[PDB]
Amino acid sequence: MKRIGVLTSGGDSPGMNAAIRSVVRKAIYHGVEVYGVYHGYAGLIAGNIKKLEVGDVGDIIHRGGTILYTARCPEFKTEEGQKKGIEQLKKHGIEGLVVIGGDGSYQGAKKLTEHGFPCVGVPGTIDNDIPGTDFTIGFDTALNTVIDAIDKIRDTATSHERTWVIEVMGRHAGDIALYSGLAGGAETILIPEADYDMNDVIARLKRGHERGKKHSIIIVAEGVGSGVDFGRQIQEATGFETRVTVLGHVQRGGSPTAFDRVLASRLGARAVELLLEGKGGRCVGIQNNQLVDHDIAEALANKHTIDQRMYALSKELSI
Amino acid sequence: MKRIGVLTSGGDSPGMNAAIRSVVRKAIYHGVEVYGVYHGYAGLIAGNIKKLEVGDVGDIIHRGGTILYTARCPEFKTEEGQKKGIEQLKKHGIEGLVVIGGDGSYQGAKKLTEHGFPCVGVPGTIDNDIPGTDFTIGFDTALNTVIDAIDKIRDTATSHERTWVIEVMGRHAGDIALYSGLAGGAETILIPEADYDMNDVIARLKRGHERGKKHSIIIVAEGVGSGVDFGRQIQEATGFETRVTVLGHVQRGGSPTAFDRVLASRLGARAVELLLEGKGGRCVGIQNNQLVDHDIAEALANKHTIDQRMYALSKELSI
Amino acid sequence: MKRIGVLTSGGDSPGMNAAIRSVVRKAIYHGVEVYGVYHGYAGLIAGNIKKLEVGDVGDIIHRGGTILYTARCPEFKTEEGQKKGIEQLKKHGIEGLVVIGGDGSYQGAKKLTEHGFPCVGVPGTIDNDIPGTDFTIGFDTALNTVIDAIDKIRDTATSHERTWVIEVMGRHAGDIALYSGLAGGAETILIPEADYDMNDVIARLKRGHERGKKHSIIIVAEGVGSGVDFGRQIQEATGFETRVTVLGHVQRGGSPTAFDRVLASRLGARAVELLLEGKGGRCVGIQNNQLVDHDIAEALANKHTIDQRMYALSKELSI
Amino acid sequence: MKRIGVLTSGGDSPGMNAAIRSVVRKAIYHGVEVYGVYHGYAGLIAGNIKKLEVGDVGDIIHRGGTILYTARCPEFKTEEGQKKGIEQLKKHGIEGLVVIGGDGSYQGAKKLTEHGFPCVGVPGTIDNDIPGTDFTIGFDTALNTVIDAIDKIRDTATSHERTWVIEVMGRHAGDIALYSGLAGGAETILIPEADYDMNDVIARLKRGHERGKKHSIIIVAEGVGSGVDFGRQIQEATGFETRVTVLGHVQRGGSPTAFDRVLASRLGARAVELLLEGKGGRCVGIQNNQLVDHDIAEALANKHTIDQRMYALSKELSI
Ligand SMILES: O=P(O)(O)OC[C@H]1O[C@](O)(CO)[C@@H](O)[C@@H]1O
Ligand SMILES: O=P(O)(O)OC[C@H]1O[C@](O)(CO)[C@@H](O)[C@@H]1O
Ligand SMILES: O=P(O)(O)OC[C@H]1O[C@](O)(CO)[C@@H](O)[C@@H]1O
Ligand SMILES: O=P(O)(O)OC[C@H]1O[C@](O)(CO)[C@@H](O)[C@@H]1O
Repeated sequence: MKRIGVLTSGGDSPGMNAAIRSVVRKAIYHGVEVYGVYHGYAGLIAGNIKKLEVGDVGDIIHRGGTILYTARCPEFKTEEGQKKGIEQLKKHGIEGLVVIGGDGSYQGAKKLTEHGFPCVGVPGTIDNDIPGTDFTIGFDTALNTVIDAIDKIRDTATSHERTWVIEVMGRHAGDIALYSGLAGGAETILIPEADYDMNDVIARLKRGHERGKKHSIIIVAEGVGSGVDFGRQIQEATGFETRVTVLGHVQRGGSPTAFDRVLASRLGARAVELLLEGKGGRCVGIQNNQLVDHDIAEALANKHTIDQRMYALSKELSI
Repeated sequence: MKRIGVLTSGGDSPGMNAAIRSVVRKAIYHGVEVYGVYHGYAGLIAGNIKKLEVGDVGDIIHRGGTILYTARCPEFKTEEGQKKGIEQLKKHGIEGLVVIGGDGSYQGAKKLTEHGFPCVGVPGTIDNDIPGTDFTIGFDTALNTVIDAIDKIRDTATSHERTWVIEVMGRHAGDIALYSGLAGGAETILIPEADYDMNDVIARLKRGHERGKKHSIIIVAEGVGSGVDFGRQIQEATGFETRVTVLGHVQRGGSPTAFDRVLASRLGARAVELLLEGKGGRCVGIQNNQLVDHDIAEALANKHTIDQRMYALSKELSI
Repeated sequence: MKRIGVLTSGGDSPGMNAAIRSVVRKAIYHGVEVYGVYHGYAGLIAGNIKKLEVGDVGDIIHRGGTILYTARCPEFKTEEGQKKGIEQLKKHGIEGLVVIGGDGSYQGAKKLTEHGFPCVGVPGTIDNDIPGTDFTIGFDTALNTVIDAIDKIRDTATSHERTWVIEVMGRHAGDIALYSGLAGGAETILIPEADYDMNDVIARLKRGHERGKKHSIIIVAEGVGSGVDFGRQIQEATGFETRVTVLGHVQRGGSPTAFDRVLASRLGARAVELLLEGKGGRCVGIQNNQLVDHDIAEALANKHTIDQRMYALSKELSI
Repeated sequence: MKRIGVLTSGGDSPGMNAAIRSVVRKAIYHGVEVYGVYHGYAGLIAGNIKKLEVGDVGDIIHRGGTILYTARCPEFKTEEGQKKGIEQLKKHGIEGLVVIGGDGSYQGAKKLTEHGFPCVGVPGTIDNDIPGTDFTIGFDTALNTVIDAIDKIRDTATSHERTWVIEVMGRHAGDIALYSGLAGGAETILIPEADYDMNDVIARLKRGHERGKKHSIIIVAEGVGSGVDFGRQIQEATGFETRVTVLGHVQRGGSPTAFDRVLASRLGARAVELLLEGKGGRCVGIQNNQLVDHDIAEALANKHTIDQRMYALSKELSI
């Protein structure tokens, strides 16, 4: 290919920029031009495409968000829509396209491909739940943002011997919850992937109470409910003072950590490769510490599961 | 003196441990024994006191919160209950008490003195609302956890061209906001110290939209309502995709920044200084960049304010 | 005043931006086109002056360094160059100027006022060695970067019961060293503004090591010597395991801390007000929590000096 | 088994405590009571033991260093010492043992075993230079600590157009330097695992300084020489002012990132499981995101290497 493109759709996440720079340079290294697609798919259809000069991506490897922006486009859900984009692409000479974002980005990746247009997806989401990859760009950066709050909230959670409930993110996934909570010495972690009996969860609270430790920290994935509620439920069931904190989009910003800047660069570059190599309709990820690339279709077919043994661990490591 | 105790009442802030250490150290440097009145005034009644050794308050200078704990206590706001207070101090041979906390702690220091117990107060609250001190221990730290969150949020707020409403603490004061907002370059800071107007805001909030900047950050001093409400408000009035984030208690925990460590050590050291110099019914606080002494009563009679000129600058600079 | 300029000369410092931002924004608020001279006075000669828009300075309030770039240039010390300087100044129609940077620039700020051209200076530097202000842009940020490192070191030093000697910057000034350790928890702070007897330093580390603390953090202001040397002299006299760590320009960068961003804003805005209020040859700064402004003359006549009362403190809380 | 011991030998790293934590909790949860051996093998020999109460490992899962302490100890390399230890252990009813640390401690791990003693390894070191694992407790934290420093240096390096050299640790391994550079975006990384023509290097820099790449950052693993040398050496041949910073031991301290807490917890209790699951003379680790365990012997017999692909990747993403 002579020139390819890059766009980021879905919720932004820390590291996408790394991935952007990776893609841009790695491409520029093989003497390929990279055009930037602004405002995710929406801009694709709108025809928002500016040539990305090597100058543009240097100096942002350490930045949160996406210099390319990312919107939500409904039009890009219909033939007539995808087509109007597949043309705007050709309009500028573009021959392939790199997509960085959530699983919704893949839907387009696939369709766009089913129309005879080379598209690879790079997993970029703090939720850590795109299939075909153990981690996603932004996960370590969110997990670290969270455990960092769990640490600050633990200082004061101890000071007033209060019981705490942090509300994380990762929608229908318990990853930012599990990994995080474990990482924080969370007395209990509530995630989708596994069942929890709110009664027992309140029994141990009373138990671990007698044991001397009056401050407890409950980590709840927003996927299984709402901290706010769980808060009141615990305060009334027990009697222990209680506060509730919903971190928020803070789990979406900030400069990315080591692991995410690397992963972003390795995957981002591993995408430019699959295109120039002819392959299309592929998604790049990392499994068992190894760069893998799958079929967006057979890839989405799978489910997102967590390591139950970890949820288990976190249970035995807090009594 | 011979023996002097220390306690932390009210909401814990970053820098108390620092101030504690500075007391436990400054006093020992004068052969004065100290004591920990644990769990705020709750212990001063319960008799939860202990001896503090220089090896105890050492290595805790960087820790958020208070080792001595804190908790509310109504029995003390009375008299019949505060009588067991002076006694739990007598029986132990304590002569002077160093109080660290909010405007509410000062009370248990204004009454104890008017009872024959030298008491000194040390501003330890993130709100920055204590009278008789430009800055209270914890402020700069909290004030920093806030801007460190504004920075992650502007990330995801810039990538999605969204409008934001940040809910910052500080109860009835607008310091944690006016400052952070200004620091984090917000487009609008709403504090109880100044009359705003959603009509004037939504007017400027829009001009900036069409002008060029499609994302805005709105810091709201939790003392003017809720963010959620302004969120849903900004939303309905503009159609603008909006989100709200309530940082919350994270602003209370964390490792104190440099400025609180230095202040918590200077104030806990100027406080102990008085419990020796004799006068024991005062409270310390850095005023005009100088350590000053104040009559717990002649100071608490004052009202905390903000630098209008500073708020007026947030107006000019942000537009 | 209808079109002022803004350049930065000297070592960059986390904050210079919050200020450039503040300068421009403020200026525009008053209808005064703002141009930026790149690479300090050096560029002023070259005529490296470009117009600045409110957009240019949008989203840099939280970045370190100076987007305006900085650089040395002896030229501007010889009036032959100063002559070439006023040239580029009126060549582009620049009436007034705002110098951000170390004191090495102040000199050039005064001179320009003599050639009949406005010139206000903004104290920007991590050393905190500019007369006329208690704090300079970059101090608190740098002052922080350090303590973050002492916290880190303290861990590795503790587990290995080792004696350490960190080396902070600040030229001939001791500020960075002083506030660092004090908040850092150092046992010794060697600064230029105070005398020390290495014999005493050993006498302490050798007495403390005999007691409970089997590790210490010796902060050494780069201005008095080199940590690599005291680290040698110390591991010789005491025979204690020792390591020396020299914090580099990691102190020169980072993202301005709360206190810093604000100060920069305040000092930068007030910088524009002066130029317009017809003043000149002055220089803003903060003294006694008040926004002051002196003449670049009567100021430099004064001399920067740490607060001994704090050093003696740094010594007392140690023992 | 009813009683086991845990010890930290070798250079401390962030996460060791978190790892201690699980080895203590996982034990308690299984009835086994765990005795903590302070000061590594040196402490074993001296008989420094103490029962680890469940409340001891409480609130340390976010701390650096090792609550246990570490030291180097030749006496254990001799036959006289290994016998002194087998004796001290069997004196306090110790049946198995937990050893966390570098490849050094692994030795004694394998020793104690031959002398009939169940010991399990746990990769603890920021070097990531230990065999039988893709990662070691500390790598990640040191990895960010490095990239955070590179982000600051990039600021001043940029403001002044300075070519920079950063000397990172890792003894003989190039892991820290590889990932750091790759993730900090170093224009050139130098390591022990791959040759480098210090000529080509210069050549590239000489080409960038012309292509607006007026500033670069070189990462030198310490096991490839001193950055101070390469520093002056680059300045000499090119002429661009250069600066060198040796992060020193700030790479060893500070609180551990999310990952390291997850890995340590996972590994610790995984070691504990082996002591009970009747194993021994083995070492746990994480290869290909799988908690596998190996024999301390055949494992140490193996060698450590880096991923050439990354280095190559690091050379393309930089020009
Ligand atoms: O406000 P938004 O943009 O819809 O994002 C909320 C959701 O998106 C994410 O931020 C990313 O998927 C999730 O963590 C969360 O459930
Ligand atoms: O949950 P609590 O105990 O009311 O504490 C939160 C409140 O207290 C403070 O932390 C201190 O006054 C405020 O900032 C805040 O409004
Ligand atoms: O980065 P340079 O140009 O070598 O200068 C180092 C000196 O400049 C400063 O960064 C600022 O004065 C000092 O801290 C230090 O002594
Ligand atoms: O001065 P020390 O404590 O021996 O440490 C230097 C070596 O130890 C480590 O800190 C840990 O192995 C390495 O980074 C380095 O090679």
